[PDB]
Amino acid sequence: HEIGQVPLLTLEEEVELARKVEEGMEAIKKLSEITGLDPDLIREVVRAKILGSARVRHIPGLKETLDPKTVEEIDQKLKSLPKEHKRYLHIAREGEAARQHLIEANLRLVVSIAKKYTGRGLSFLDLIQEGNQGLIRAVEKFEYKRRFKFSTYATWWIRQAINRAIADQ
Amino acid sequence: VVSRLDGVALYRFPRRVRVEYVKKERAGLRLPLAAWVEKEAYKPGEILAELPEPYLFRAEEEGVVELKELEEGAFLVLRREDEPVATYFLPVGMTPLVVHGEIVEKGQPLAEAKGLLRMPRQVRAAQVEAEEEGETVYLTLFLEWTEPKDYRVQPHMNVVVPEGARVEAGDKIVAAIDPEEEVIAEAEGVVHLHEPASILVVKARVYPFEDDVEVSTGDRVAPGDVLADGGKVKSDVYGRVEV
DNA sequence: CCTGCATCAGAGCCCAAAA
DNA sequence: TATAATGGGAGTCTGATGCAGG
RNA sequence: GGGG
Ligand SMILES: Nc1nc2c(ncn2[C@@H]2O[C@H](COP(=O)(O)OP(=O)(O)OP(=O)(O)O)[C@@H](O)[C@H]2O)c(=O)[nH]1
Repeated sequence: HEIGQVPLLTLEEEVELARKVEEGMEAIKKLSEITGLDPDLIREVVRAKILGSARVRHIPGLKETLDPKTVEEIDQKLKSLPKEHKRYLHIAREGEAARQHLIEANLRLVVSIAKKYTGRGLSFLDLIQEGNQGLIRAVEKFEYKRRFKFSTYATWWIRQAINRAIADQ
Repeated sequence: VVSRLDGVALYRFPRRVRVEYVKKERAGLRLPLAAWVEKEAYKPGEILAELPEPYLFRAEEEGVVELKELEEGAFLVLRREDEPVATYFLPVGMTPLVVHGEIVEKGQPLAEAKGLLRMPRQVRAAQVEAEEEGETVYLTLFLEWTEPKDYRVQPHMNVVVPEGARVEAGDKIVAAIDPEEEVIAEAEGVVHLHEPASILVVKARVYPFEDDVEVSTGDRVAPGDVLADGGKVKSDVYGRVEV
């Protein structure tokens, strides 16, 4: 019932979200150069403001405990940028927002792949969650320029994730 | 399609981008004198002259005809070799008697003018200079008008320009996967968005900004929080920021 | 206020008990 | 790592107590 | 399934 509350994407909508995610990744790379920060640290800080205060925790690999003090300090250095530099902050924020929607709109794909993998020692929902893990991998690696529909690329990463799950757990 | 809620309507994916290009040109006309109403300028639609009987507007140069037809009204352009020798303006009520690429000689009728002739709806008259010779007046008209051109947007293309934007020569309107198929602005013009894929009705407030904006997208905001332009524009409703 | 009505937690001991 | 693929399959009888309902 |  919860997946059925996110409508499926139009070819246009699919390309639009995919486009914004790629541009945002490029924006974060550039924001690293300008600022002297870490591309991952910036990405987690950018991502923190989109999802909200709900999720705040230390992230394995990040140099800073990622508590409200550090995200305010670092966000204020990013919002203190000149107009031509600060345009990249707006890009990163919108990139993360579109990523969330892209993932959510493709959840039904994972179900249709996982249902075929039942009976191998993982419960249906365990297969869905591992399948969702691959979908996240697929959204980050997708290159929209190749003109392929998203469903084609995702399926490889989702199939890969379920099969690794069954073999490991 | 009928909307179910109050809010801001938003265009999703315009299939057709129409650019109205701005043209300012000096073109001539000759009319009787006992028939033209004297004004120093003409608003669109304004009556230029009224003829008792049909008058034949005649060529004042020899050349080949380049005919450019507007929605209503016409332009006629004579050139010998490729050098343009004349630019004539035919208002509404004046029917061209020549066809594109036709040879004409000095003195042959280009257009018939019958009754009341007025400015077309899309074209203006800024400065109007006149000369009087015999029983006719020759108007040197400084005309301004917009010529529409349509561009098609494909699913892999996104429009990078807002409704009503100002573009000079070279500006990008639509972007695409590969360098070809891009839409580059041919010359100065204004942009209009048409045929959207769907209309997204959002319950939201719109706060335009000229200078740099201090809140980035995703921030949450309460009435009174400063948005952009150093404190000039601020938020009314409780809500979520979209830049 | 009172009564249907469900959801839950009970239902003997010891021995072989041949999987 | 790239045609596209987008919402699942399946099983008695007793007494005590805390609950939405004429 | 079997013993008291
Ligand atoms: N609790 C219990 N007792 C059992 C069970 N099976 C056998 N018995 C014993 O079987 C005994 C039956 O003994 P009977 O031979 O019928 O004793 P009786 O009253 O003298 O009857 P008669 O010998 O015919 O005169 C009882 O003493 C039980 O303890 C059982 O499954 N459960």
